[PDB]
Amino acid sequence: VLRDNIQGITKPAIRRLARRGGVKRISGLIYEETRGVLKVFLENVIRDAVTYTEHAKRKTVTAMDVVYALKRQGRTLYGFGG
Amino acid sequence: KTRKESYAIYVYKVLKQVHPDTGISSKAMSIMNSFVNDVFERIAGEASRLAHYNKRSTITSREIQTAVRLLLPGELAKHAVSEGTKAVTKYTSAK
Amino acid sequence: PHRYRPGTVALREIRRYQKSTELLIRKLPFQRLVREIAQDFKTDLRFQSSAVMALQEASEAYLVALFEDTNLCAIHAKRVTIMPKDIQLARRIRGER
Amino acid sequence: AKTRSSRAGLQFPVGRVHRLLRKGNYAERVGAGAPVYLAAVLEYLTAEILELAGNAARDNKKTRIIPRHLQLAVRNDEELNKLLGRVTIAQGGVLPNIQSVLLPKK
DNA sequence: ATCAATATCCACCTGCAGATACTACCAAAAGTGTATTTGGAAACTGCTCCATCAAAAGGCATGTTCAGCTGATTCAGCTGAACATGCCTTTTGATGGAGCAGTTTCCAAATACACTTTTGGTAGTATCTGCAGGTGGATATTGAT
Repeated sequence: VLRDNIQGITKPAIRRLARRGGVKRISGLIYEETRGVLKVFLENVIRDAVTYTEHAKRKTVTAMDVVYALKRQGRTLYGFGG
Repeated sequence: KTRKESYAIYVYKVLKQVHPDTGISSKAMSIMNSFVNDVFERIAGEASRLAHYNKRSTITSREIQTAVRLLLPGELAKHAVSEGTKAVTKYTSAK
Repeated sequence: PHRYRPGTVALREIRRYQKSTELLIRKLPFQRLVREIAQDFKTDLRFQSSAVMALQEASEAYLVALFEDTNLCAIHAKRVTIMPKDIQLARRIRGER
Repeated sequence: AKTRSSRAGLQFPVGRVHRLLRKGNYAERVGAGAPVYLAAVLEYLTAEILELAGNAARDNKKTRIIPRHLQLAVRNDEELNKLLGRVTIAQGGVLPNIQSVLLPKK
């Protein structure tokens, strides 16, 4: 029963996210749009974090790699160091 | 009667290289000068941070290179990286 | 035989999830996706557990806020149903497009 | 006595760039290759923009690059647009762009 | 309206995950003292360019008219919410090993430093040139009919 990883981001899970965002009613096409948006979000951030990993000569992406990538994308995160 | 540096003559040199019969207005030059300063500050800054993050006191062409990859989009990064590598490689063999 | 009307449970859920702070995507599937995306930038990577966690926290905060904007965009057009064109508008105005 | 610019094969002043890195308080030390690499990236970028802007000037039957030409060059190029996504070029105006539903008839 | 299903509220119970208190320790700040460097306020003044003002040059304010857009109304049909459960994916925890991180090492490359050369900026005076804004005069575009 092979399944694409992005589809692992399921309808109910996207439904829950919308709910926290105060959304009452959701169009069937929203689930695919959301996955695309998440993909671009993660590409942009992971790209930069990996770039930090490579610079340090590591094979492990660290929380700090991620925290620094988030800071420069203007999405500062508190709770994981720095 | 204090001296005020700019990248003007260098911008003009490069301009003649690419469009030998084209000039530049002083306002356009002012904008070119601002752009160069701006990108300089953005790359040096990333380099600065990167160095701090790795507990290093030295900014080397390696720091600049990561800064370039962090700052520039896709294809501009790729090409800036070649041009910078090329210049340093050439520079190393030239003394 | 008992049946709640459309929107009744949806409200009940908005209240529920606005009260809590747990992550709403299952950890494992999110982790696979992260690794898949990263594989295109560098092969044979390992991830600190907290690194994945950081990414999930950031990704879920992002999407939650995007849904709020999206919801305003639906309501601006006098609807109560969110559509991709609402997500699209929100991203264009945010300057992500 | 050959300039460090000519040594690296560059128009942009490597000396000047080395100096600005020191005065700029970016780290304790500046490596010798840093201003070389940086000056080249700087030179590359300005060649990219003057190329495109020169074209806009020609397209406009003009011989002198003005700020409108820099704007057209930057906004018409996906990557320069994103790189200067939060920058304003004075006297650049905007790209001609009218939304569909605004046009007459059907 | 009544009525019954089911969600929600609260008081009380408790095991343990996560908070905290305590001791012995050491490397490493943080502080104290003395010898040395310099950054910048102040005091003076050349001189750029800002506020100010008078005449000239063109955009703004206003009222009338109606085209067509917005918002209300109604309606049918499409499309997403609600629903119940065993399949199947995720979570939990137990266990080898990869690699991050701590440590010592030693030299390529860093800073410092002092005469020596080069050059980018400006400043005073000169001649050049791209194109803005004026013109007339041939080619659309638009809206009445």
